[PDB]
Parts: sequence; structure tokens; C-alpha cells
Amino acid sequence: DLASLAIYSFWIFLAGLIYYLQTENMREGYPLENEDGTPAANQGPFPLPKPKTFILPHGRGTLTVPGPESEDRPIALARTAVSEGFPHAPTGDPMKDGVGPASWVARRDLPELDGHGHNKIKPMKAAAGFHVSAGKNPIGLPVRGCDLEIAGKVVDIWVDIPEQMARFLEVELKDGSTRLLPMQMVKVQSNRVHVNALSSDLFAGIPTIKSPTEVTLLEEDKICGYVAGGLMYAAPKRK
Amino acid sequence: YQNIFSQVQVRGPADLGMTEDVNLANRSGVGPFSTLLGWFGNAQLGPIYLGSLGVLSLFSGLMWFFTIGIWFWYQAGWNPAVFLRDLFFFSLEPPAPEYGLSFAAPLKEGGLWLIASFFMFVAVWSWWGRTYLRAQALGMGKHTAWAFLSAIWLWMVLGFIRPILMGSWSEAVPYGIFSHLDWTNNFSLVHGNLFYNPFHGLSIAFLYGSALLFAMHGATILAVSRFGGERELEQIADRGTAAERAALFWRWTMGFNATMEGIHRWAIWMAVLVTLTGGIGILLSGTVVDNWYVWGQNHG
Amino acid sequence: ALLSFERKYRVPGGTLVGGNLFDFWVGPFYVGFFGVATFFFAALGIILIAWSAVLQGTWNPQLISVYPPALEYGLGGAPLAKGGLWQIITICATGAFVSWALREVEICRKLGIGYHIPFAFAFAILAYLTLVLFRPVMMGAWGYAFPYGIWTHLDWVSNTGYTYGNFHYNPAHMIAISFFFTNALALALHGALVLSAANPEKGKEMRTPDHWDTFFRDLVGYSIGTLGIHRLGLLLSLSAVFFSALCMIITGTIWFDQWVDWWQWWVKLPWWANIPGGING
Ligand code: BCL
Ligand code: BCL
Ligand code: BCL
Ligand SMILES: CC[C@H]1c2cc3[nH]c4c(c3C)C(=O)[C@H](C(=O)OC)c4c3nc(cc4[nH]c(cc(n2)[C@@H]1C)c(C(C)=O)c4C)[C@@H](C)[C@@H]3CCC(=O)OC/C=C(\C)CCC[C@H](C)CCC[C@H](C)CCCC(C)C
Ligand SMILES: CC[C@H]1c2cc3[nH]c4c(c3C)C(=O)[C@H](C(=O)OC)c4c3nc(cc4[nH]c(cc(n2)[C@@H]1C)c(C(C)=O)c4C)[C@@H](C)[C@@H]3CCC(=O)OC/C=C(\C)CCC[C@H](C)CCC[C@H](C)CCCC(C)C
Ligand SMILES: COC(C)(C)C(=O)C/C=C(\C)CC/C=C(\C)CC/C=C(\C)CCCC/C(C)=C/CCC(C)CC/C=C(\C)CCC=C(C)C
Ligand SMILES: CCCCCCCCCCCC[N+](C)(C)[O-]
Ligand SMILES: CCCCCCCCCCCC[N+](C)(C)[O-]
Ligand SMILES: [Fe+3]
Repeated sequence: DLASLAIYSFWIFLAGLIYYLQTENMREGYPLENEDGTPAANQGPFPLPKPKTFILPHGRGTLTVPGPESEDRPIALARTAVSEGFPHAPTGDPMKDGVGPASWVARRDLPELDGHGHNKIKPMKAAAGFHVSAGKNPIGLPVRGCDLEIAGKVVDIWVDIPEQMARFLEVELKDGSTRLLPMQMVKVQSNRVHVNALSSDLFAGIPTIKSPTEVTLLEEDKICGYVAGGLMYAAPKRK
Repeated sequence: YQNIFSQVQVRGPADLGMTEDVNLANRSGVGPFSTLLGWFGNAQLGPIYLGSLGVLSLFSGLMWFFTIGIWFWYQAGWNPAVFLRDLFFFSLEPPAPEYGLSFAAPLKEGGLWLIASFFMFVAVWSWWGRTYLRAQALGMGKHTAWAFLSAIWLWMVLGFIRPILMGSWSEAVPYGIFSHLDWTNNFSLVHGNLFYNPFHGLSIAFLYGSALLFAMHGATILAVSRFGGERELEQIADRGTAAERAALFWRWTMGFNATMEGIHRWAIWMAVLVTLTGGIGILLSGTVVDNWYVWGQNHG
Repeated sequence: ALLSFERKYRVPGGTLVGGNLFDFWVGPFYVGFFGVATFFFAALGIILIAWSAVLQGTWNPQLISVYPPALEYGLGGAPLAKGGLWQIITICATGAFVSWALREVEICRKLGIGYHIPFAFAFAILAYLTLVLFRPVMMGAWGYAFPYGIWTHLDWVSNTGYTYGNFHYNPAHMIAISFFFTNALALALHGALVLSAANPEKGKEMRTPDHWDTFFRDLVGYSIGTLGIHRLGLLLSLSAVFFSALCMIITGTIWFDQWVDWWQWWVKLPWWANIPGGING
């Protein structure tokens, strides 16, 4: 019977598909590790696939995965227990050290480029033709932390040029330097921008960009990591 | 703040797009900008590309649509009040069984259905070709066209392949809102209940799974958008804390996880297998299996 | 064992109940209080099903079915052998799913992410609760809920639908279907799009997001953008389930006749009801 052959064949196809798909999803993070970074004994029943190489645009090189995995940064945590499976306690300030929900990855220290090779993200001041077209323009609003104190003022929006969207608010602090706050972690209101994740005293600690007119993938990761981390680590100062 | 709607829109010069190997002669000018649309997605409408294959598809697609409409107006006695009243009850129906696979049927009793169907056939395949060709001009893989081919498969099975194998156009789906629903219901009753078709059951698993999966995935990317999660290509090329937190949410919940590229492979396939399996289940119905209850009792 | 990048994230905290008491993992799995709750509820439920199997007299997964109390029991308890087990198992299901959602929230807090996933999952839970709790309550009996067996729950869908004629004519059900199909269409397209950019023609560089906005604009004259599509898929899916729950919550309650006849309100509107010709005159 042709229908019996079809269904039988299809189940065999589906098993192969699932195998292919799971191994494709092992191109990052594998092989698995013990808590000390050495290779785990039990890798599971799916083997690592044959590497593939992505050719990056704009002369940025290639990525070959799977490849040798490495954090490329010190992880300031220590065991809280003598056996496997327990949490790992921060050895200093987890917001400063970039662990837990304050974590960041050592992404490449260049800015993301758009399809023509220009910086993807720019302050609106430097982005020709770009303006606020709907909603409350936050530029000029005081910025309030979860302690209900004013941490600074909004001095620009950093926009994603190709996707025509707001990505950060640049916020000036008491001392006249600025910080980027992710747009996804602020609430624009009629008379203020409110920042739930950070109390006002934690604004100075937000990691800085080294050049004031662009931001690198590394820098975005440290900024976004740091402000997300305040949900857990600035909870004592949130009324 | 949940990132379902944007809080502030920004706009700059119309984005005219990448050039690559595309014939610029065939792109329009940019259309208007919709502040409405821009609360959710992008505000910019157009430009659109319209070469000869696109004109063809767009002409045929409208001809298919108007042919059904002329017939609907006819059925309404040309009275607009009746046309709106009975809109969902009208039906352009295929030829009766006695004409088999021939083109000999009168215009009023099958022939207009073949004309409308011919135009639909031209509209879809040329739109399929356009899907491949637009990807080729930009240097992109052909995934969109291969994925579209799975939906085409169910459509071709319903209206063309299965009618041919069964010996007549009367097996095909009529053009009408209520009538195509009645056809669907009748088809299951006549074939011994489609819930006993294993291919129909798989199609359901995939349709349900597509909703499961895009809810998982959409929510996941929204949950990590505070770290740039939605920038999926660059997360692929250079893993960020967005992609790590996403994976780990799932690893910690259900014991395994995906990558930023690999989730899209789960996605394309969950979706494609809907119509793949579905089209097989339909093609086998009444060609090979007359009653799925019955077949199921023999397991085969 | 851990993913190569995992350790930095396994820090204490984020729990909603219990402080540090259940703040640990087993293999990949995070536990927490709600992990413990989920294990208990799930394991009891499976045990009750394993038992309800012997009382039915079978061990084939394609035959095991845990049928609810029959209609005559109303909204009261029932002997285990005929309805009681379903009722306890349902309590266990609800307990497990809610516990699974609340465990997802704990995982979100530890990872510093938004709560969108448990929020989305809560739509599925509500659909389940509509079929087994809200509809049966509102209709006055546990027997209108569906039985837990693989084929037997399909018998129920079929008999429930044909109680109202062709169930296609339920208008909320129409909307629901439309979102399901639209969602799958969107999923194909997103999947294919991203993969077409990341896996270009042989030898060429990865495309860029500008390429995939150009692809869709060349094709249909619009591109929703990458934030947009993720919002979209989330919306299409959740809307599909919203409309599913709605279409059943109204069936057997507000409307209980043949769904096809509901469409008569439109055709009987006075301004065109009596005009000859067409289909309905
Ligand atoms: C939603 C509307 C109807 C309904 C209508 C249908 C129809 C119609 C069909 C199914 C089908 C299925 N349904 Mg149903 N089903 C309903 C409610 C449910 C519920 C529930 C708790 O509410 C569950 C768990 C299931 C489970 C299932 C699967 C057995 C099967 C494939 C679904 C799938 O891939 O989904 C998407 C999810 C995934 C891809 C994730 C994986 C889900 C797995 C497969 C679930 C395993 C369930 C297991 C066998 C039983 C419980 C295990 C306990 C630990 C004991 N149904 C309601 C009552 N269901 C299909 C079938 O083939 O039935 C025989 C089918 O044709
Ligand atoms: C009483 C009715 C029967 C029944 C009869 C059928 C029949 C008959 C069929 C299905 C099919 C399906 N059914 Mg069933 N079905 C029943 C019960 C159910 C239940 C349920 C809970 O009870 C569910 C969830 C489903 C679910 C499903 C899907 C999994 C599957 C369709 C997939 C799809 O995406 O198609 C939608 C996708 C398409 C139709 C492809 C379209 C692609 C083309 C190219 C689009 C062209 C567009 C055109 C040119 C217009 C242009 C528009 C402009 C641009 C604006 N059925 C009952 C038992 N079902 C189909 C299937 O595959 O079955 C195995 C099918 O044929
Ligand atoms: C002959 C039958 C009738 C009919 C009668 C009915 C009836 C009756 C119902 C539907 C329902 C639905 N029908 Mg109908 N329907 C028909 C024809 C169709 C067709 C078609 C093309 O013909 C389609 C596409 C549909 C489509 C649909 C969907 C809109 C909806 C199902 C999804 C849902 O509710 O999910 C919601 C999801 C769930 C309930 C799943 C919940 C998951 C839980 C929370 C998690 C479970 C975990 C589990 C135990 C696994 C864990 C173990 C392992 C680790 C995996 N119907 C025909 C005409 N239809 C159903 C509906 O709307 O229900 C509300 C419904 O009750
Ligand atoms: C994997 C299976 C799923 C899937 C996938 C899928 N569909 C696809 C693709 C893919 C991968 C495409 O690439 C292709 C596409 O272009 O998508 C954007 C397509 C497509 N899927 C489509 C529809 C569609 N897909 C469906 C289903 C599915 N598609 C599955 C769920 C369905 C269902 C559920 O029935 C439909 C109706 C089309 C939108 C598009 C293919 C377009 C096409 O072939 O067009 C030919 C016809 C024309 C170009 C012109 C027609 C003119 C209109 C009829 C007039 C309408 C008038 C309008 C209502 C009034 C407003 C306008 C006025 C100003 C005049
Ligand atoms: C709301 C939109 C869609 C959606 C979303 C969604 N589902 C989700 C999530 C989200 C966002 C999760 O985060 C969560 C998850 O972890 O997914 C991997 C989940 C989930 N969706 C699941 C399944 C599922 N979702 C479905 C539907 C959908 N989920 C929608 C289409 C369906 C359908 C359509 O039928 C199914 C089968 C699970 C894989 C997972 C939730 C796992 C969970 O709750 O685990 C704890 C409980 C157990 C391990 C077992 C409990 C055992 C019971 C005590 C006994 C069994 C009782 C049951 C009623 C028997 C029924 C028998 C059947 C034959 C009928
Ligand atoms: C306002 O009035 C005007 C006149 C302006 C209008 O334009 C109004 C018009 C309408 C009211 C139009 C409304 C139309 C509908 C309600 C359409 C609905 C259609 C469906 C629900 C279709 C469903 C399914 C169709 C399927 C499965 C068709 C498949 C077709 C094919 C696979 C193609 C088969 C080709 C054939 C038979 C011809 C082959 C011949 C060769 C020579 C190759
Ligand atoms: C329907 C989808 C089911 C997918 C099931 C695939 C499970 C893969 C589990 C392997 C993970 C192994 N680990 C945890 C060692 O990586
Ligand atoms: C169709 C339902 C299938 C459910 C399978 C879920 C797989 C979970 C894998 C977890 C990995 C566990 N271990 C112990 C291998 O790590
Ligand atoms: Fe995505």
C-alpha cells in the first residue's frame, strides 16, 4: 500500500531532519564543559557537525563554526558548593565585573556596518535627514532612576540608519560626560524619561564609549549588559 | 516597557535599498510613509520592483479575481444590494463530472472556472519565479522560493494534480467563500474522516507547532531586544549576550537550545512541513485511499 | 555540563519563592521552587493516568483514555473509575503548566530578560483552561470537557464540532484559522529570509539586513523590519489562540444552534432582505 510506504518513509525523513537540525544548532557553545572549563565527559548522542565558514562583508574576515570556544575575558565568579550544579557567587561587584544578568560577550570592538559600509548606528545629530517623526521627542528630558532621583538629561537619540529606528538615548550626567541607555530599557513620559533598572548613583558606572560619534559591538554589549543587570543588582535602591 | 509598540519613531531619507545585480530601471519611486505602520513595523512603503514577470503575475492575478467577480455579479442579477447581501454565498464552480478533464464545458457551467483557474496558475508560478529571481539579483540563497514551493504543492494538489489523477475537474475547489468551506467539509466526509489520515494529523502538528514556535521565538527575541537580539545576522556572525541569554533561557527551561542561525532552520521547516505533509495526505485521498477510517483499520 | 559560555550567567538570585533553597540546576535544567512544584504535579498526574489505565484495562498509548465525569454528574465529584481521576489529573495539569510558567519567570529574572515567553505561554494555558474548566463550568458539567487520550480527544473535537453543523461557520473560528495560516506563512518567510541572508549563493559574503529589506520591498513593496517581524509572529500566534479560546467559549453558551444559520443576520437586514434574485431570494 502506497500510503503505508509514504508514512513510513516520512517518519524516517523526519528523524533525519531532526538529527540535521539539532547538529546545526550545536555550531555554538559546544563541546559542553564542566564548571572548571574543561571538556565534559557526556556530550550527548549528537556529534558536532562539520564546520561551515561565513564570509563576512566589508573585509571583516570570516567565521568558522564550530571552532575553538573561549570567553576571552576573566569571569569573576566562584563556586558556592563542593559539587556540580549550584550557583556561582560574584567575587566582587557583579555590575562592574560583568557577570550574572550584568554579563557581556567580547564581541568585536568595531561598530556594526550597514550594507553600504557606513556605521549602522549614529547619533541623530550626525545622521543627515533624520528627525523624530511621531511620538514624544525625548531629547531634552530629564532622566530619572529607580531611586526617583534625576540622573541626567537626554541630549540625543542614537538611531539605526538602515532600520530607521531609535536604539539608544544619549544621556548627559552631572559631570558633563554622556552615557548610552538602550531604548528598550527606558520609558519616555511627557515630562521625563524613567529608568527602572538603575538608580541614579549607578549611572556613572555605565560603561563608556571610547569615541563619541560611534559605538562598537563590544561597547553595546557592555552597556546593555550593565543596565539589564540593574534589575537584579540595584533592587535594594528601587522603591 | 515591552517593545510591542515603538515609543518614538524616527525618519530619514527614503531608503532606496541595495543595488547588487538588480535592474534599477524596474524599481518604482518610494511610496508614502505610514506613521500608523511605523508604530509596529517600518513606516516606509515601496519602492516595489516590477519587471515583466511581475506585470504578468499581477495581470493574471487580477484576471483570476475579476473572472470570479463578473460571475458573482451575474449571480446577483447585477443588483449591488444583492451582491453585498449574498457575497459569501456565490460560487464559481468547476465543470460537472461528465466532462471529465476536457475543456468542452459551457462558460456558465464549468468553463469560466477553467478560465479563472488558468489565470491563477499563471499568477502563482510567475510569482514563484519572481521570488527566485529577486533573491538571485541580490546574491541571496533561494530559501524563500523553496519554502514557497511547499505552499504551491498543496495548492497544485488541490486544484490540478489530484483532479487530473481522479479523471475530472469536478474534484477541484470552487471559488467562493462559503462554498470552498463546504467542499472542505464534504471532502473529509467522503474520504472517511480526515482525522484518520496520518498526513493530515502531521499537518496539524506542524500548524500548531508553527504557532508554538513563532510565539517562542518572537517572545524570545523581544525578551532579548534590550541587548540587540533582533540584529540576527550580526548575532550569527559574532555571538552577543542577547544570543547567549536566549539559548540559556531555553536550555534551563527544557534542557536544550538553538543557535541564532539554527532557530531559523527549525522555523523554516516547522512551517514548510505543514503544506508538505498536507499535500501528500490530500493527493493520496481517493487516488489510493478511499476511506481513512478503513485504511487505518488495516494500518495500511 | 555547561555550554562553553554558560558559567557567567549561573549566579544566585531571581527566585520568586524559597530564597536560595531551590536555587540550583540538574544537568541543563534549572530547578527552583516551581521546578519542584512541576515535578510533583506532573509525576502525580502521570501516576494517576498510569492507574486510570489499569481501571480502564489497557497499556497501549493509542488506547489509554481518561474520560471526564458523564454529564449527569454536573460540576460535582465522581468515583475515580468514572470521572474522579480526570478531575484530579486536570488539577495536576493546571498545576504543572502554571508552575512551568512561573519557573520561566524565575529563569527570566536570573537572566535579566523580559517576561515575554511566560506571558506568551499563558495564552496556551488559557486555551486549555477554556476547554476543561471555563466552558464546562459555564455549561454546568465536567462532561463537556475533552478526554485525555490520543485518539479519543479527536473523537471529541469531531462530535463537538458537528453538534453545531459544519463548524467552519463559527465566525470567531474563521478569524482563528486565518491567524494560524497567516502565522505559518510568516514563519516560513522569516525562516527563509534570515537563512537566505546568512547562506547566500556559493562563494559570496553574508548579506546584510539592508539586503533582506531590499528583497521584500522589491517583492511586495513593503518590509516590516526585523523588530517588526518578531512582534508580528508573536501577535499572529497569540491572536490565533485568543480567537480559538473565544470561538469555543461562545459555543454551547451564547450560541448553541447550527453555526451556518448565524449568518442570516446579514442577509435579513431590512434594506436588502426582500430584494429578489441572488442566492437568498
Ligand atoms: C487544540 C484543539 C484540540 C485538539 C485538536 C487536535 C487535532 C485536531 C489534532 C491534535 C493532535 C495532537 N494533539 Mg491535540 N487538541 C487539543 C488539546 C491537546 C492538548 C492539551 C493539553 O490541551 C495536548 C497535549 C494535545 C496533544 C496532541 C498531540 C498528541 C497531537 C499533536 C499536537 C502537536 O504537535 O502540537 C503542537 C506541539 C508541538 C509540536 C510540541 C510537541 C507536543 C507533543 C507531541 C505533545 C505530546 C502529548 C503526549 C502524547 C500526551 C501527554 C503526555 C503526558 C506527559 C502524559 N492536544 C484540543 C482539545 N489535536 C493531532 C494528532 O495527530 O492527534 C492524534 C491532530 O490531528
Ligand atoms: C470538516 C473538515 C475536516 C478537514 C478537512 C480538511 C481538508 C480537505 C484539508 C485540510 C487541511 C488542513 N487542515 Mg483540516 N479538516 C478538519 C479538521 C481540522 C482541524 C481541527 C482542530 O478540527 C485542524 C486544526 C485542521 C488543520 C488543517 C491544516 C493542518 C491543513 C491545512 C494547512 C494549511 O496551511 O493550509 C492552507 C494553505 C494553502 C491552501 C496553500 C495555499 C498556497 C497558494 C499558492 C496561495 C495562493 C494565493 C492566491 C493566489 C490569492 C492571492 C491573495 C492576494 C495576494 C491578496 N483541520 C475536519 C476533520 N483539512 C488541508 C490539508 O493539507 O489536509 C491534509 C486540506 O486540504
Ligand atoms: C469536525 C471538526 C470541526 C472543528 C471543530 C473544532 C473544535 C470542537 C475545536 C476546534 C478548535 C480549533 N480549530 Mg476547528 N474544526 C474543524 C475544522 C478546522 C480547520 C480546517 C482547515 O478544516 C482548521 C484549520 C481548524 C482550526 C482550529 C483552531 C483554530 C483551533 C485549534 C487550536 C487551539 O485551540 O489551540 C489552543 C491550544 C491548546 C488547547 C494546547 C494547550 C497546551 C498546554 C497548555 C500545554 C500542554 C503540555 C503537554 C501536556 C505536553 C508536555 C509533555 C511533553 C514535554 C511535550 N479547524 C471542523 C469543521 N475546532 C479548538 C479550539 O478553538 O479550542 C480552544 C476546539 O475546541
Ligand atoms: C509553508 C506553507 C505556508 C505558506 C508559505 C509561503 N507563501 C508564500 C510564500 C511562502 C514561503 C512566498 O514566498 C509568497 C509571497 O510572496 O509571500 C509574501 C507566498 C504567497 N502566499 C500567498 C497567500 C497565501 N498563502 C497561504 C498559505 C501558506 N503559505 C502556508 C501556511 C494561504 C492560505 C492559508 O490559504 C494564502 C491565501 C500569497 C500572498 C503569496 C503569493 C502571491 C501570488 O502567487 O500571487 C499571484 C496573484 C497576484 C500577484 C495578484 C492577485 C490580485 C488579488 C487577487 C486582488 C485582491 C484585491 C484586494 C483583496 C483588494 C485591495 C486591493 C485594491 C487596491 C485593488
Ligand atoms: C499561545 C500560542 C502557542 C503556544 C505557546 C507556547 N507554548 C509553550 C510556551 C509558549 C510560549 C512555552 O514557553 C512552553 C515551552 O516550554 O515550550 C517549549 C510551552 C509548551 N507548550 C507545549 C505544548 C503544546 N503547546 C501547544 C500550543 C501552543 N503553545 C500555541 C499554539 C500545543 C497544542 C497546539 O496542542 C501543545 C501540545 C509544551 C511542549 C510546553 C509546556 C510544557 C509544560 O507545561 O511542562 C510541564 C508539564 C509537564 C511536563 C507534563 C504535565 C503532565 C500532566 C500532569 C498530565 C497530562 C495531562 C494532559 C491534559 C493530557 C492530554 C493528552 C493529549 C493526548 C490530549
Ligand atoms: C467589486 O467587483 C469587482 C468586479 C471589481 C470584483 O473584482 C469582485 C470580485 C470578487 C467578489 C472576487 C472574489 C473571489 C473569491 C471569493 C475568491 C475565493 C477563492 C478561494 C477561496 C479559493 C480557494 C482555493 C483554490 C484552489 C485550491 C485553486 C487551485 C487552482 C489551481 C491549482 C490551478 C488549476 C488550473 C487549471 C484547472 C487550469 C489548467 C489548464 C492548463 C491549460 C494548464
Ligand atoms: C519536536 C521537537 C523535539 C526536539 C527534540 C530534540 C532533543 C535534542 C536534545 C539534545 C541536547 C543535548 N545536550 C543537552 C547534550 O546538548
Ligand atoms: C516530542 C517530545 C520530545 C521531548 C524530548 C525533550 C528532550 C530534552 C533533552 C534534555 C537533555 C537531557 N540530558 C540528560 C540528555 O541532558
Ligand atoms: Fe528571528
